[PDB]
Amino acid sequence: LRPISSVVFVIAMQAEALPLVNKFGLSETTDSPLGKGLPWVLYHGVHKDLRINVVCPGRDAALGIDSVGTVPASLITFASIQALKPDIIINAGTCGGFKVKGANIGDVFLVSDVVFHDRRIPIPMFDLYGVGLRQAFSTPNLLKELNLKIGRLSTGDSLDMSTQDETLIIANDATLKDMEGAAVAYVADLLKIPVVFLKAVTDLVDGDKPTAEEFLQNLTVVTAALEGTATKVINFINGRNLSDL
Amino acid sequence: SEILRPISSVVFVIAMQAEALPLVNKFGLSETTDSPLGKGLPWVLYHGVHKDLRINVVCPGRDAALGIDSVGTVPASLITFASIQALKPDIIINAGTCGGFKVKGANIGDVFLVSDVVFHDRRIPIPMFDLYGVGLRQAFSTPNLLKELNLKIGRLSTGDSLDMSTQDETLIIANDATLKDMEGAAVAYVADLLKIPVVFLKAVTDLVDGDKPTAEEFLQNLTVVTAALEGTATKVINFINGRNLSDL
Ligand SMILES: Nc1ncnc2c([C@@H]3O[C@H](CO)[C@@H](O)[C@H]3O)n[nH]c12
Ligand SMILES: Nc1ncnc2[nH]cnc12
Repeated sequence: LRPISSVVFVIAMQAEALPLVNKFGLSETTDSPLGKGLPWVLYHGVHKDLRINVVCPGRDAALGIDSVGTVPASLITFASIQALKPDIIINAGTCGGFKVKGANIGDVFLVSDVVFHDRRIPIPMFDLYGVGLRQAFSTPNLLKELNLKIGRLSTGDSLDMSTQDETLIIANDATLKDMEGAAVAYVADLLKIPVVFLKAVTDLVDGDKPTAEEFLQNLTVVTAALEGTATKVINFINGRNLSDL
Repeated sequence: SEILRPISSVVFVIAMQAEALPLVNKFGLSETTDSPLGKGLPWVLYHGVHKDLRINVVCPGRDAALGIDSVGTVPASLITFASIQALKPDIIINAGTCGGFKVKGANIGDVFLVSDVVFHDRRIPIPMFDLYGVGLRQAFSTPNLLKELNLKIGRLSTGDSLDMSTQDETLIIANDATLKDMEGAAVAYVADLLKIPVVFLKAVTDLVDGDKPTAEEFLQNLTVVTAALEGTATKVINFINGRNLSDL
């Protein structure tokens, strides 16, 4: 009955956030509400029955690059939920895709469920824990109306892929590969907040181009594709309750 | 405007509750009940006082789905972050059992004072992201503690897998680590962000490059090495009491 009134986006790279920030005329938060001295970046605004916040892990103090990976994504997810109390979290970002699973460069995917491929604990019941299978929040009307591809996401802290990473990714029949998604899901689960994922394919994992080269090659164009979908997602959510999608 | 004075509190971050209990029992710490780190969470906080020092012990506690300790970097980073913001420690101590390399001088039962920490499972083959993924961070300098306790020293390497792949081993060898665990580097990352001094006590329960233990060996090492960790942690607590950060 209660319509959604607050959405938080978790975005690992500032360059990925800006197109969205601009589209909705969000402004950069200036008062460090999640903690003094942190590198994190927050953008806030209202549109129109929705509060919108976009949080980023920010840059490494020493090295200057975006603080990608599961640990920072978990912290900002935790901190933003506790400060802002959103109705729903959306982790938006780029990812690798498998052509064999129907993924094409530029595709923006909704996520059915998520796993980790780099948390291997070979004791029964710890094994399941490491893999961390979690379902994204059910959004069938959004899926239908926006006509998005959907598949399983597999997460780990490496941009390349080890043999053992591949083994787990395949065993879990993942379509998509990223560096934050399963950890955002773990935190959303822990704090009982619906989570949805938008994952935009920059590189083909089963393809013939090197991962880092292809990722970097397509980042800009694919991020604009990600913006277009995230914009339609916000517009759809507005005025709806969680049951509506 | 700021005059420096003795440390007033410490928080221990301990991944597995069984590792924490002997320290809790030794100092008669009480398990808190007023949700100090947030309502509706499985995290456990123990609180007490030893002489002039306030002692907080934080554990990620049991996983809702499966009921096991919530091991690994993500939960460790969360409880570290939340306990710093709520509890305002002067210093954080990541204490726990870990794997070791006999080729690097480690033995079963040794409790190491970690010099510095890295990740072995954050591989990002792009300039400046590569270094970021490795995440090299120095532990807080504690020379007088080391003169007193004479713990072995070594680099710690962290990742979310309990086993070791060849890819894992390659980074661990490249980074010249003596110790292998599942939380330390992530604890250091959070400690760094919030500018809190961090120390690590890492007790070798298994030799990553040594012969497989027997059953009676496995269990014995688990009792005796956890007891060794408690004995060392107790000595650190008695040592830190009444000291400024600069005296250690
Ligand atoms: N093939 C791939 N593997 C893992 N992550 C990514 C990404 C995403 O882009 C960032 C790369 O550090 C990170 O946020 C990750 O989630 N794009 N392509 C990927
Ligand atoms: N061998 C090992 N590797 C990683 N984490 C551990 N924790 C305890 N023993 C370990």
